[PDB]
Amino acid sequence: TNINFYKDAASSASNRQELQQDPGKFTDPVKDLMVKTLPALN
Amino acid sequence: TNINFYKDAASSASNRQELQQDPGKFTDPVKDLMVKTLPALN
Amino acid sequence: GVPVLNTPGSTQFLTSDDFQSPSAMPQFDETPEMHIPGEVRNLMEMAEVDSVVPVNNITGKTKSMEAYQIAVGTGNTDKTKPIFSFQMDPGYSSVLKRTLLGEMLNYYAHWSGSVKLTFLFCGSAMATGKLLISYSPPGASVPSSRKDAMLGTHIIWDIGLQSSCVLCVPWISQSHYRMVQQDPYTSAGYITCWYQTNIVVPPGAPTSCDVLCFASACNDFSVRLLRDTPFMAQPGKL
Amino acid sequence: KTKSMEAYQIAVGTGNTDKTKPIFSFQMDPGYSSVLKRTLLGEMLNYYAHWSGSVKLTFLFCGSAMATGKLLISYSPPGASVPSSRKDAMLGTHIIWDIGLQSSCVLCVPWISQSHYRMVQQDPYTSAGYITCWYQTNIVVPPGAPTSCDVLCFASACNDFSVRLLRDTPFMAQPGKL
Amino acid sequence: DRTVANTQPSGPSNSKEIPALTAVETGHTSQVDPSDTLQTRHVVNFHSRSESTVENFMGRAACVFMDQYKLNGEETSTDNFAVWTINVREMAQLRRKCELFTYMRFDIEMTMVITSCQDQGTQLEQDMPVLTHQIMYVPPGGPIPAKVDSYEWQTSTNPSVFWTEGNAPARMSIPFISVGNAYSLFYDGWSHFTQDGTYGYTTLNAMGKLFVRHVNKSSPHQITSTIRVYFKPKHIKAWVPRPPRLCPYINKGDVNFVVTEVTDARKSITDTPHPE
Amino acid sequence: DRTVANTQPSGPSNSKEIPALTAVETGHTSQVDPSDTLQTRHVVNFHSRSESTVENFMGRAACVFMDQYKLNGEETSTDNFAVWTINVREMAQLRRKCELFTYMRFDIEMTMVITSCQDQGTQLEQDMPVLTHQIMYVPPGGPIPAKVDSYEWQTSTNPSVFWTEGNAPARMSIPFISVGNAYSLFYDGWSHFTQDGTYGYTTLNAMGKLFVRHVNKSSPHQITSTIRVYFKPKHIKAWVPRPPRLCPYINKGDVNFVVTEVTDARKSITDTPHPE
Amino acid sequence: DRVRSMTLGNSTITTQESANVVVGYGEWPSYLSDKEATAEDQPTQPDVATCRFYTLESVQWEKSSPGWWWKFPEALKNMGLFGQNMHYHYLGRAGYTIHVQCNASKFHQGCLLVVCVPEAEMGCADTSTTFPATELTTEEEPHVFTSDSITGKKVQAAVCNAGMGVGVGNLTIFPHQWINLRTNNSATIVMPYINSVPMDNMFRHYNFTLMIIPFAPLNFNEGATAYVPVTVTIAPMYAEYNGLRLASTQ
Amino acid sequence: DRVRSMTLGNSTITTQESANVVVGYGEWPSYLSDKEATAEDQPTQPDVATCRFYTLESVQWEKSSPGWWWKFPEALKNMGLFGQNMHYHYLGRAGYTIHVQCNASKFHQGCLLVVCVPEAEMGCADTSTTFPATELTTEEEPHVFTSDSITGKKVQAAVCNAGMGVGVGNLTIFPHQWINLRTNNSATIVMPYINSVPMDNMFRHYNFTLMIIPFAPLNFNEGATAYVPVTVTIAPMYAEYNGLRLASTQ
Amino acid sequence: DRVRSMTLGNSTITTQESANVVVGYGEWPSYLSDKEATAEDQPTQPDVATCRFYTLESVQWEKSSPGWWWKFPEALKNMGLFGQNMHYHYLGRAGYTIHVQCNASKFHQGCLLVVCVPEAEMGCADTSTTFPATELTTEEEPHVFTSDSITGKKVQAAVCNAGMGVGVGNLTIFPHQWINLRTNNSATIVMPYINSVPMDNMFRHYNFTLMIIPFAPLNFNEGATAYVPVTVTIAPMYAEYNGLRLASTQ
Amino acid sequence: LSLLYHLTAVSSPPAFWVSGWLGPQQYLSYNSLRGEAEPYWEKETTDLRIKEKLFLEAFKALGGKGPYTLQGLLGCELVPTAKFALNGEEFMNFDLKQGTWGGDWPEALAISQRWQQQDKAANKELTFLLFSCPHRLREHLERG
Repeated sequence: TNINFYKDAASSASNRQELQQDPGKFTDPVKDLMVKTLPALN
Repeated sequence: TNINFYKDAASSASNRQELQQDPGKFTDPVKDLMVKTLPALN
Repeated sequence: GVPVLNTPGSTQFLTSDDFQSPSAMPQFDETPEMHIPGEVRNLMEMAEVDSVVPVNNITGKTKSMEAYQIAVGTGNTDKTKPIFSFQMDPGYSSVLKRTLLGEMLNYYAHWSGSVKLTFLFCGSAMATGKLLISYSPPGASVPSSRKDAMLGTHIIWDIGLQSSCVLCVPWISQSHYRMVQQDPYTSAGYITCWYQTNIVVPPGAPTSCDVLCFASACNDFSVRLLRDTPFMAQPGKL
Repeated sequence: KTKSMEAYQIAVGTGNTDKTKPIFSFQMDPGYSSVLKRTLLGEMLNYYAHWSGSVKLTFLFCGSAMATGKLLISYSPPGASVPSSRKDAMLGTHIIWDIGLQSSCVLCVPWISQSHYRMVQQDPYTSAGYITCWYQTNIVVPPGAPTSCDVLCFASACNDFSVRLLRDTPFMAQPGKL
Repeated sequence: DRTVANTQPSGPSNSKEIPALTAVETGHTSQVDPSDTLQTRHVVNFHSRSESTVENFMGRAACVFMDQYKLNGEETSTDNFAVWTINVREMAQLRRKCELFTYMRFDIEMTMVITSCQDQGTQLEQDMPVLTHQIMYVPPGGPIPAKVDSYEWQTSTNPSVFWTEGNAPARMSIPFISVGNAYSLFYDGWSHFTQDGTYGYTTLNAMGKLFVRHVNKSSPHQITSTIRVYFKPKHIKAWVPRPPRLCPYINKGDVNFVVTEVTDARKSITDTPHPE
Repeated sequence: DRTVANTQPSGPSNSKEIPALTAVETGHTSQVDPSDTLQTRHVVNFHSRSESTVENFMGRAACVFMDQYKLNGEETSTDNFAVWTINVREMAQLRRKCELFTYMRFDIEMTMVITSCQDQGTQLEQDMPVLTHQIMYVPPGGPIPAKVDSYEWQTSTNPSVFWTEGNAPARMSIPFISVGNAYSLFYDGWSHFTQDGTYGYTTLNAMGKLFVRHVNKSSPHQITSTIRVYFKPKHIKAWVPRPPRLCPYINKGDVNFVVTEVTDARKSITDTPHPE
Repeated sequence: DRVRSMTLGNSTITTQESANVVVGYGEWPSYLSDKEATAEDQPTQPDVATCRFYTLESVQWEKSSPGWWWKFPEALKNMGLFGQNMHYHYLGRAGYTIHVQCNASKFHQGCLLVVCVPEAEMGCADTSTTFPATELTTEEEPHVFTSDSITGKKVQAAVCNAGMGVGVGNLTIFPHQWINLRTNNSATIVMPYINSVPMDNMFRHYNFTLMIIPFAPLNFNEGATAYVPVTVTIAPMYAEYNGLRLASTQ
Repeated sequence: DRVRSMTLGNSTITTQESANVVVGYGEWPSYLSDKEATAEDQPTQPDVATCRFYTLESVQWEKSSPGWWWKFPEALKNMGLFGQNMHYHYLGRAGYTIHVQCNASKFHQGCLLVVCVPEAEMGCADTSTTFPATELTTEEEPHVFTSDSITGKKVQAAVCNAGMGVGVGNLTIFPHQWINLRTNNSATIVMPYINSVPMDNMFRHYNFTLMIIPFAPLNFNEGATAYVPVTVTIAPMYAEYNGLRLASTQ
Repeated sequence: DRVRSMTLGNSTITTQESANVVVGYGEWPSYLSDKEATAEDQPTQPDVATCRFYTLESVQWEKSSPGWWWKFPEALKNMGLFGQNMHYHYLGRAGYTIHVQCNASKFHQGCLLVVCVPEAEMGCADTSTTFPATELTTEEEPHVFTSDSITGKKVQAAVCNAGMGVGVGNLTIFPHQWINLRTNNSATIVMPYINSVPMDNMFRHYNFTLMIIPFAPLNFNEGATAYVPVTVTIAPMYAEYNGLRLASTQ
Repeated sequence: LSLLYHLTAVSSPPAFWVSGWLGPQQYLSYNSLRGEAEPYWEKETTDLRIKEKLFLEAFKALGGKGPYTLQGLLGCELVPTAKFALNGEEFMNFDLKQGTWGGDWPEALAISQRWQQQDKAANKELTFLLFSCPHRLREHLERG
């Protein structure tokens, strides 16, 4: 499966196995860390 | 035969070679061991 | 690229092939597998389970609960006559078919291994008797007397505290595997039950008791050739 | 109220009228529930056939700073009817939101599904519960503050949330060539 | 491949050990071998049960969907595409095998043996190019085609396979598409929590629909193609086995049945089919 | 394949820690799990999100181009070849998936499921050999065919694939053909620097045209082939995700839309579809 | 051994002639594991409030009785805190120890297949239609099989088959314990939580059916006790409950 | 601190202006110890089914409102699994965290003594007789004090006194938290299980009364919210339950 | 924290009730890297001349206001040296810190989704045609959404949708900060340079739209300030500029 | 105008009858006993026979033995409109996107699944609503 039969990188398979995520980009985008337990404002 | 040509696990071959069985699940389901030689009840 | 020759057996949908295939949903996250109790990994594990045998195929008695009950009675009448008599082959014998062992075999074409017929007494606790159940290997006719029955393989069941004595029939097949279908060659023997002693019952106990036969499979039991079951015979679209 | 900005605003008011009546009431399934669909979580689920994981419903108060109250938002697991009183709501899973400096208390609904994954489509089996909001205490406002305030619900997903089976979204239903 | 257990050597026994005398009332099938109740010989048995596993028993691919979808003119209707709410129940041959077990976790190979035959007619002179067939699996809840030329055939996210007639049948390994951890071949519960609604397996294991069509827009004369979807359940993790179905199947949504005899009737309890 | 985070065990809490009480005004989605706001049990969750990645979400191949190009006689016209300015927008199914993200860097598998059907006519007696189809991707700015037999079909440098009907659909992995470092699924700017001209994605990500034709010169009777180009975006590096499109698409050049309701209307704010 | 004692919760079951306890498929009941869990609602685990033998209504074993079937998670509705938690929780997992007590004298003949069949999807008497819930689930009384074929918009309770269109005598593949009045005065089947999903609604989903099918009809000579009951007690050990919400109107 | 969060059971209480949490007499609630136990019935301990904030009916703070009192173990009858276990168990021990939420704007004047008085034995309006249970325990509505002396066969709800014939302003010896609309939008009193016996019937015995007595009547100028409610939520943490039996007809 | 100070360039923004600063997708703005660069024109980097908060025209939040949208690189044309460098440079990269100040008293109700949507390609009121640039880009005044559907050769400013044919309430996927007058007197969204190409023309390309959409309409009782403005200040930190040439006639 | 077939059927009766209204005027009066679309007509008769079979299977789908007066308002407004009512109360609607009936009512899901069991019945409904109803509406408007 990992073997690539074509020299072109665009010819490789879909990177289905690659599970990466950074929800902090969109779900925690604030500059200052907002802890769930701590009050968010003041 | 064992070689998998697709990254997906659902794409693999049928596990025909895998011969496993636990007949004690259905043929010997009693909580207390019942020996064939010994009387089953009392 | 690499020179490849299309060998015979190409562009074909063999039903019994283990070829790989591209998935419809790549990198699909399957639901995590929980330990569900009852993991059946071999169909013979299901066959190995004692399963009540509809021994009494008599018309009307079938499609009912009288099919499984072998009527064993307290009397002098027909006590030199078989309590029951059928063929040992779970595949095509009307008695041993349509049960866990029989329907398990019907999904295959060749079967092997010893069959355990567990005979459970269903009567009064005061009832006591002896039933001689015999598996006769093929080569002769079905046993017609208990004398002809004890010659072959037989078990004498003393009705009592256990009351579930099992005739574990042996593997006396000429070939390694018998035929599930009705084949005169490599066929099995015959199971016939007789009254070793009459089941004596007290006046308060019922005279006519019952026996339930349980077809199961041993650790030696196996099947070889898969096939579609003839039982279903689907008429059309559902 | 839909096809507008009144669709998102939950009108929470200062009054004695219908304060034993739900502030809002819908079904928890983001897939086929008309309320929780057509949003990031709902439209994300609509692109799949099986979904799982806890849904966080963040309730943001949009009113005067002087306004103060308590709203009890309850997720009721399936098996019974939709909550019709706050007494029936507090029996299930509920969160009491004290309107104040935070004013964005979130009902992070749990995963009480019988199966590992629920169905995105309208399936009576393995369906989710119901979200109903009630007035724990009436939102008391000063005379200078407006009586009728608003609430915005934010559907989001937790670290436990996942979907399993990809499918084409039923929302689009392309008529023809563009 | 572990073989069957060899029949251990045995001799005459008058001991107090009662192998035959047991109690099946306990729910335990007696584990006695022929040696236990009979005097037998030591035979090294090599009868492997490899083909008798649920993996191999379900490995045989059996047809599950038979429908006739048509190519004809421009009067597009519902007969130009074959619709199937993917369910094993449709065809009884594999339905009985699957209904031999309550729960089965498996990846399912879906092979589409499309057979295109021109419909008998007054005029069959047409010489159509090789027909291409699209087999799309619509995820449960996803949009489904309304016509043979609808937008839903543009498979942006729905899995699909385009197969040209004359090649190997299109085989697609569908993964474990279930909300739960198994497929409930039997579901004794109901669809809704109020003990109402749909009853049976149909409520759970709601596999998404499968739509089959001719990628070719039209045909001078009508040609009917039989999709003949065959299922090969592999990677079987079957749980809770069930007896093979006795009564013939009547409906693909329920196990509703017309009462059938337990087994083939025989003349008498002492009737043995034997040579004279 | 990293699974979801397991729900940590929790108990009754009267602390000054307010997990539920947060501020979504800050633009931060609350990171609370069910344990944070409720008393829950320790369950080891194995619900993998592998199929929920942009690589897998876009991995599903969906149709992007539907056109009917024809083979007939010697009166060559514009109907003998299918022209497509390669754009995801054409078909809404994949257009919505791509317009779920502002920028996506990916290699795009282009699968041509050609379906040739003879056009219904008085005379269909023809017996044409197996039709061969040429699918050429003209680079942006390169010469494009004017007729089905023009010089541009002589692909000296333009990529092209010749596919014979009945084989596997022609799958060609087009690389990242973009002047920029990503594909702008949305382009809020204009075509020209004077804030005029064409508006939308069409100005940038100017993928070169795709021309499909029958390599066979002519056919005794007209045969219409549906090209049905399906796109499989792989090697996805999507940036700036966007909400899935709400209003139905009207044009493939702009996001111009007829206003649609935010969501399905319901009787009342307290209306819950529930069993009685 | 014949004598046995099971102490689950407040209730205690004592037997003197019971056969060996059957554990459903050899897996002892246990709480849903975190690795096997799908919900993060912190399920409540009443060790004795819900995990106790609830005695169902006694059913008389008649000479013409075809059999009976109880849908266990459902039968226990409105019967103690197990039923209360069924009403108040969307999800539910439990391993049920079913002790069926059918006591009879030494002069009574008969044997019952007391088989716990997981997801025993029953058939309808009229195959085209589907029976209502009042025909499957116990409604003030256990549902009783029929000796021959029956019609109408009811469950196909023909004891001829297992009720699912399958051979009744083949039901022993599922965990079972025969009540042979010669040997067994009771049957003990310990079924673990058996379902595809980690947890399911206990009203929406019927986890299994306790089918008590007399294969040999109860035959007793005159003077013996005609009223031979078949009591059913079931202890839902490890009765986990997720998705706490308002009580269902069941 | 003003802001606070209490996560007991399924329910969660968030406050922004609440004062410091009061623990009743400084002892945090806990399960009955074996050394301190008197019953050997293996009590059930629902950690979240019963230990959760049950929101009682909102009570409007009026300008002429004298006050109110709830009998806590009793008020929570037929309200969730805590009330169900009250019905189904003879004995019961629980430590109640009472969060009374009385939100008001910065232009509202008033202060409430929200005092949890253990065994607040109330007096009768006619001293010779004794009031019925419908006068002490909440009956579809909390019981309301009276500004002056009252007569009849009812509870002496004269807010002049504490209700036990004692000074109301001296009630602060018992655990309390004043709801001053200037400072407190809510009061949090964590009363442990406070009783002479290790466990007592939750219907027969009223463990305590939550007396909410406005010492300064709610005064607000016109235009401000007239309906200023006083909601009562109570979480019975460590709700132990012995003597499981049939449900009481309460 | 509520209080905050941002000192970018000459201008300084002080807030007392602002919520937490949002960084667009978690990436702080920075100059185009040499590895990420495509042009070799040695771009000029005015650290304070262009990277400063430009205050846009104040917009009154009305009770019937549907919303507004600014195209940021474009809105800042002819407004300081940032606009001058936009005119004089073909390429341009900048990370914009948008502080939207909407101050209101404690008696004002409402909340604004102040969302920065990169490449928010708007739809046209007449779908067949395409709107002119005078309808998208701010022209002496910010462009205002419409409560219902509108027609004509203009931008489809129906506030019913997000303006791109998408759900407006789903816009929070893009970096955003809600101006809730209860909590937020201002919103701070720090968007990095978000584009497919390393650099693009700031007039030809609109990098993003600042959509300020009141989800709850501003409701205030009489006597309170009717004119509640929504000022927009934007600081293009790291305002790189390649392709220096003659000034564009914009 | 708005075409609306008022489908109606009774489990225990005129077992099934349709009232097609092209606008406020009624133009079609189909009956189960006649089996024909009594006021092109052959196709509408076949479609309404399919609808009659679907209604009979829906009657079989309901577990209750009580009377069930199923109704529906199938048609397109020139937009398809599908609203099914059980016992005079709306219980399910046909989702065109998912292309299947459903609703909060349990009987809604029972009837939807039962009709889904029928071969291509959901797509027959899709063709009837999205294509056949507007086609008949336009044809009748041009004709009348």
